[PDB]
Amino acid sequence: QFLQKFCAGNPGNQALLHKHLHLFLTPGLLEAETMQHIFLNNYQLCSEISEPVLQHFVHLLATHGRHVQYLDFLHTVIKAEGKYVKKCQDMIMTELTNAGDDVVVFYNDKASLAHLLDMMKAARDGVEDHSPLMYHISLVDLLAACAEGKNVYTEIKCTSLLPLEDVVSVVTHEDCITEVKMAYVNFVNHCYVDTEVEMKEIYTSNHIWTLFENFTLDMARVCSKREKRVADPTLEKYVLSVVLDTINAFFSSPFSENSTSLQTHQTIVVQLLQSTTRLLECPWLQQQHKGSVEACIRTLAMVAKGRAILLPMDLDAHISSMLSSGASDYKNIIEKLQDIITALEERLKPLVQAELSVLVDVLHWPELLFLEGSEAYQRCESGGFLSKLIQHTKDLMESEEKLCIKVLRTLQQMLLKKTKYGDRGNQLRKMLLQNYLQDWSAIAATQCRLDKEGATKLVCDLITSTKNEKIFQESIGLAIHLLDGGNTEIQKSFHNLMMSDKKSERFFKVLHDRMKRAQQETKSTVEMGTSVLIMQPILRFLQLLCENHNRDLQNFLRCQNNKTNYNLVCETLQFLDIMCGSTTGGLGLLGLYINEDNVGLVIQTLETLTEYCQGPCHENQTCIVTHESNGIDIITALILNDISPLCKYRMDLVLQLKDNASKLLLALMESRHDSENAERILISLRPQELVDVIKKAYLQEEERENSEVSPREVGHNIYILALQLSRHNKQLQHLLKPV
Amino acid sequence: SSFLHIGDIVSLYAEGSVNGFISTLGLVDDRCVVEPAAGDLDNPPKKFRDCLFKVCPMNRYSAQKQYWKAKQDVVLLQKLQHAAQMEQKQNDTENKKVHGDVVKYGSVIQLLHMKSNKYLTVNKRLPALLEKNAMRVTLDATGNEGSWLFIQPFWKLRSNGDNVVVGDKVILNPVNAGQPLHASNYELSDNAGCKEVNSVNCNTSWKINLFMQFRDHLEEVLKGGDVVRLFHAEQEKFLTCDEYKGKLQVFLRTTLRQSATSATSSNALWEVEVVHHDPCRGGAGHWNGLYRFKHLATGNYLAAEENPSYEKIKYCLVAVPHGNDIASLFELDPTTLQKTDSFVPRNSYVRLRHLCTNTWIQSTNVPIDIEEERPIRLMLGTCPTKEDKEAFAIVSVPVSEIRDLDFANDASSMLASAVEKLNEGFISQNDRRFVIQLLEDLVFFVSDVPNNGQNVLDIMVTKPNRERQKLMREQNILKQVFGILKAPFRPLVRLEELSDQKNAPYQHMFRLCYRVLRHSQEDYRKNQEHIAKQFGMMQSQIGYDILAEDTITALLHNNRKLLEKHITKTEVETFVSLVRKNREPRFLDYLSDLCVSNH
Amino acid sequence: SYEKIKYCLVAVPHGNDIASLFELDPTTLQKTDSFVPRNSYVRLRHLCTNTWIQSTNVPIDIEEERPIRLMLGTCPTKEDKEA
Ligand SMILES: O=P(O)(O)O[C@@H]1[C@H](O)[C@H](O)[C@@H](OP(=O)(O)O)[C@H](OP(=O)(O)O)[C@H]1O
Repeated sequence: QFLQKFCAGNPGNQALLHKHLHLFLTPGLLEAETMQHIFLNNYQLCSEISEPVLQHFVHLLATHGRHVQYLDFLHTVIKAEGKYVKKCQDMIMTELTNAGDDVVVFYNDKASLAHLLDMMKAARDGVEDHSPLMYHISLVDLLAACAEGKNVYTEIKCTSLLPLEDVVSVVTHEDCITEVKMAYVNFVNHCYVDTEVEMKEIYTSNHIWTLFENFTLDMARVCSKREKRVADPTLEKYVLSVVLDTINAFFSSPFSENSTSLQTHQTIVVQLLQSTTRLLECPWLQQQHKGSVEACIRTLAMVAKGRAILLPMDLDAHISSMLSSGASDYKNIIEKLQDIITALEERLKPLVQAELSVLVDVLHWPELLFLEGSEAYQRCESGGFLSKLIQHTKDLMESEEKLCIKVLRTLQQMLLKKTKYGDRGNQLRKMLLQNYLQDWSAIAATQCRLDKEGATKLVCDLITSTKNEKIFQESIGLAIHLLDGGNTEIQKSFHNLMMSDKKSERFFKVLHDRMKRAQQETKSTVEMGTSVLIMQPILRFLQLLCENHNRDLQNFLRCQNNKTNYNLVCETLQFLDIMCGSTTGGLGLLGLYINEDNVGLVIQTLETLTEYCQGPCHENQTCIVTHESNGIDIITALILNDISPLCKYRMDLVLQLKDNASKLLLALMESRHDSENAERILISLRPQELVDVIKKAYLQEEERENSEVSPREVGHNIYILALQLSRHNKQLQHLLKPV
Repeated sequence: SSFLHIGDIVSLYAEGSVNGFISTLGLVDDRCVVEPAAGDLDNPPKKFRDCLFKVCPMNRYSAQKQYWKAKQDVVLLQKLQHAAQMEQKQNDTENKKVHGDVVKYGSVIQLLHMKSNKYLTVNKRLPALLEKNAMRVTLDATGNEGSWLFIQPFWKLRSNGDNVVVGDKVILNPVNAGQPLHASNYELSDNAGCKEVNSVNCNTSWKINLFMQFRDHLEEVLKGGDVVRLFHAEQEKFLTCDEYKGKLQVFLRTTLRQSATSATSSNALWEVEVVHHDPCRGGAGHWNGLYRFKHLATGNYLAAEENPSYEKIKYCLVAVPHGNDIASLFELDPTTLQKTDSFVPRNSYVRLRHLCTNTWIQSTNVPIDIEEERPIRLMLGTCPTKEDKEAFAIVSVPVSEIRDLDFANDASSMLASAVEKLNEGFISQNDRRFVIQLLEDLVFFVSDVPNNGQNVLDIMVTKPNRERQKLMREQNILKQVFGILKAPFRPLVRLEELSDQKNAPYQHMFRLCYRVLRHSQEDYRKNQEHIAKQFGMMQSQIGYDILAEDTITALLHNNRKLLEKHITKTEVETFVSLVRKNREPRFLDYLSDLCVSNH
Repeated sequence: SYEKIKYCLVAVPHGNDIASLFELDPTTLQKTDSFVPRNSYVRLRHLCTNTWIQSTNVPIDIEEERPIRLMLGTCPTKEDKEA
């Protein structure tokens, strides 16, 4: 009990207790209660929860017995800080389905229904704190929460477990408790009215109307109890919260337009409308509940107007009038300390940068600290401290993730240009350096020295074998810094390692797996998911590898000599196609897929593709041109179809996109004399449109005022593309001839 | 042994809870059922044409799907249409290019039904009709993205990347659904003994049985299962089998038409079966091979039997219900000099010889139905000698005709069952609902208009389909429709009490029947005469709201002979009497139309 | 005891007798009858009896905790799932 109170409302204690989580991973009701409290109102822990915790809880429920503490823990896990966790819902549903019928029990048979009624009347006064009745209620709520997420299979399974007829039969019985009624209504709302299944049985069926008249009866009893001072809080919450939501969901859906066609349904709709009209009259309702009631009334009223329903004059006038009306000193010390803390932090912030920058400078030349002529000085002069740092970084990967990350970040700062921290920072840096120690060319020398140490091997080793995203990202960043400026020595070192090392297959596989996940996330977008952000560094690293016209590296990116080859070249093309929408994007709807956020990534993909082709390498050009994804059409559509939605507020991005696309197309056939490349592009392109866009670019001088890339320059590049194409198409040659 | 190839025609045999081939219900039904009692590997089902699936490569549907959603502004729709057509063309060329490639484990394939030309697909959103837990599996014409099916090993011997071998047990995992196909144990209420196929986690294994290879699928050679008709060049008559006196008899039908080749008949359609050691295997036919001929309309097998009276015909051709006996084996003898014993060319003259008896089939000028006016049935015999003046041309058949025959045969069988059930005395609500569904389907079939929700009773035909009308008459379905009219009024249902809402469902069924009769006859004399032969029953039922009067007026409006012969003073008395009882202007219009025929 | 296993695999001290002769049946389609490739799946059949070896789930050492020995038998029919 002390532990539960300690980690009550403060995530800091919850994380602190989670540090020793393995203590509580044992059978026991008290342990389960503590586990529930720890993961209560904590999105970070709920999202970070791993498979073993959920699997262990499911196992205990299946084997230990039928208990609610497990269900309680699962329910808090799914919902945290008002936002559902999709991964937790899917995992829980899968485990429940795989566990069997022991964990999931539903009373649907005639004997089971009689058994439900027998317990239901027994617990008429109230629900016991430990009984199978509330176990079923918790299970129903748990399934409803799982079905809330967007997963078609989960909703189908939930619908199968509890059919519509069963809900109607259980609820309609006079001997029914409010707790089960609210749970079943919530389950129906989360599964039937709101569902991705195309069956939509609820919207077209007579079963729901039974619930509607039961809801009308429940509201009638509630208001009568209010008049008689026999108000029951449970019933009030029932009608106010879930009944209103269920009514709103059905009658506000677009599939309910044809649902109400018969007279019986019309009368029932009238009964509901008048019932809520009576409810709003009473003053006991609160503002929070009034809004929900008003929303239901408004939804019902508009449905009435659309269907031209006939209502009694007395209540019809009242409803219309209501609708019109709605439309028309310890504190001093504590605060003082806070200001001092903020002031000190701001004042001392610049010096921290200088102090950290001393670390990299020390790592640059550790020799100075040791006395001249000693063994340590000789070892430090030729590698030594740095050499051991690279070698032992690989060993410590599993031992300490944070230490490796810090080492990589320090190494990246080593390979980065120095910056002026400030007057105070400069003075501190100078003082520290004197106490301790007594340019593109410089960057190139530093990169070569680190490569000699084994940085390239370390980066390859980190990338191929790593289960931590941060370490992989840091390794990619270090590689980009090492290759920055198109250094040939680093590029050759990567080539030698890839050929000699037998683990290059894993490197290509992980990149391939990472690439596909980005495409799937990009496809699912129809803000940015984690996969796409990590997409850009991989492309940048590949581009730097192919920098300075490296033919062999470009060939290895396309295909290698190993057993199973992954062609990284077309993955960028496929990703671009899906990002822009693929075929539909290039059919005139290009502007509906490119937003301000993703322009930069698209530019990087196009630039990377251009560097692949600008060998001049024929294999890459044919591979991209002849690829089955039809990425040429979208690439051409970029030049032809201007991105109007983006041009309204940002034209420079559009021009840069146009410029990069033109460069890529030029590289696609820059050094090709065969017409196959020209034929495919011409098929995707339209000669009449090409001359038109060229004319518009010539006349697009209006926006040249605030254009980093002149529209004239891209227009000329397109013309050169057209001229190169005229050699194989007679029609394009004819139009391109000026009068 | 051989490796599975793209384009091969194979049959999938589910091994697990239910052991049987996968087939599809006839008519328009898109459900797939596994029938354990139909047959096994040793004894394939009699109707093996439903169990054949062709393997096709992946076909992208992103452009097609975007079109369909947008349909379900004008310039945008046209642009989407152009892309979908381009996508369809890109798919078509890809299949041709990929044709002949080996199928490897872990690859995606599409299964296409030969009889229905529909892809087998899985819809994740919609659950199965019977088992709510599982997903829905159905046949789709165009095929959505669910058509893709990963072919995965079921044995630990095979591994990913290994070529698929014929006879290997494999698991078909849909790309999107992610749950392997499963032959459910839930018996279908509509058809007894038929199970259901749905996508759900299971241990079911599908065995790949080869029926025909891609190389042998050439359209220029005779192949097992082809629907062809045998034409007698000498007598210029088509081989046919029909019921004459309660027994089915084979003969040559005499045709009064100027062009004999144009006398196509639904009962003259035969199916060629190539007999091999493996019953499941089919393949192309060779000159030296053995063949079997099956009647599609009935399913009997052509054979020979002792002549009761012996004449020059020692053995007379007859149809036997079962073809497993050696008496149904036949050999093809070329008329011209062919190159060795290679594939039999399509549309080539051949002579049929009886292996068991070693005799050559001959045509005789002795009618079977001598005791009738203008006999049209000619007996076919066999003699030990060879007659070089006689052969049987193998005339091909269009795909439309075979599809129509299957529809007509299935509709006739159910209607016969419905007639028997009505004749018994009691019919359940479900059975009559199915009958009504079948009747409206037949009404659409005869009319041929697309089904878009328009009322079946109120429908017009700009150009009647002669082929379907002839099939309607020949398959005895019109006789079944007449039986449905006769048995109830004999009582299960009374005409005078039809107005009651209790009998409302029957009224609709009778209305549908007359619509079939009305749509069956249009600008065709033979159908009009056949229907008018039962004028007594229709005349007796006039007056009740069953649309009987409309059918009578339409039938007699364009036929002077029937109008003069049938309409005597009695019918005029009935019409005027009904006018007096109803005082309805409609009856006046019917009389006015009756007065003047053909303007 | 005969069960579906008519004949049981056992070890004989001397191999000169024909009872120890075995053929190898390839699982996949090999090129004619050339050399058996190394690391290939094969099925063992008894020449003297003309039967195919099958695996059974009946433990030999039933009278002990957690039996680990599984009997191997032969049947006239061929099981393509075993190699
Ligand atoms: O042009 P009409 O007056 O209709 O006459 C047609 C034809 O001349 C024959 O009477 C008959 O063919 P057969 O005698 O050869 O059968 C055919 O019926 P069919 O459709 O049953 O062949 C008729 O439709």
